[PDB]
Amino acid sequence: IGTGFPFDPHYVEVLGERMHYVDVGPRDGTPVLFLHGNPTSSYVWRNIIPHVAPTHRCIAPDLIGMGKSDKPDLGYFFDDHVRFMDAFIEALGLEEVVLVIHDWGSALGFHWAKRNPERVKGIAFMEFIRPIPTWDEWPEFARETFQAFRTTDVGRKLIIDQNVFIEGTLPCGVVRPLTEVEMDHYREPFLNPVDREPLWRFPNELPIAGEPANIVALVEEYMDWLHQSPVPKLLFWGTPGVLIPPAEAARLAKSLPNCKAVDIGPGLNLLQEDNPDLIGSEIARWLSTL
Ligand SMILES: CCCCCCOCCOCCOCCN[C@H](O)c1ccc(NNN)cc1
Ligand SMILES: [Cl-]
Repeated sequence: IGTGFPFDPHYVEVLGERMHYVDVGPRDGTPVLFLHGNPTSSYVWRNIIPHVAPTHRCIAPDLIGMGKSDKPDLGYFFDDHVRFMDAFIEALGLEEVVLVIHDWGSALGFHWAKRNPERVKGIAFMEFIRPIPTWDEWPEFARETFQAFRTTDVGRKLIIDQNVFIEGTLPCGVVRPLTEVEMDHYREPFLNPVDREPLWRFPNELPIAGEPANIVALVEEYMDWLHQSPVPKLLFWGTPGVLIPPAEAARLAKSLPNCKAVDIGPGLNLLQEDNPDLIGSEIARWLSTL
């Protein structure tokens, strides 16, 4: 599994900040837009993009405050990322897109797709943001840690000061051991603790047990839209997973229209880091059908 990030940096101005993105493949055709989440960056797509770049344009932005993108003075709420990603999409002049989305990026993709259904030709997703109406539906092994994360004293102490989300939560979202090179690639944007605000605000935006209300409403909305959308869907899942356990993935695969489902084997949250070969191969093959 590759550790290197061999991509020339691209930068675009958006709402006064500079956003970094990978842009490879042919200039023409329908672009494939890769959206990462917390606590990663476009580095999480480094081994999947090369299966798609031979025949399709690949665009992979770094969310604002993450990756190589600018890090302004923000609360980094979900709405901030919504604004910035909308402006990024409109600044690259994209009309029709195929979405490949993960974690909070999925929330960004889905919420974009619901508002622009005519502009989405396909969605490939995995370990995505779904409503969790009670804490019982959250994974037991992450319950205590993510409840502690959702406070302004202990949560900020763990995530902001001690970098627990990068040094602990991130490698526990991967079955196989991450190497020190990959760990350094994930550490790079957050070496300065004051730059760790998104790492803390993201788990505090998670829609668990009705809080926060706005995110619960929004995520419920795009799930309702997805359940009746004819958009072609490609769902990846792993064992035991984090945000999507196998039983939920099977339920969704049976209920979602035009949905191909793929079990990647052992996997937690960062499915890209456990089985990139299968994910990239399946995405290339599935794109061949849009
Ligand atoms: C917004 C997107 C969602 C982000 C979710 C992040 O995912 C992590 C969630 O789990 C964290 C709580 O885990 C506690 C128990 N974990 C086991 O101790 C453990 C230990 C080591 C390994 N791997 N070693 N290579 C795997 C598991
Ligand atoms: Cl999170």
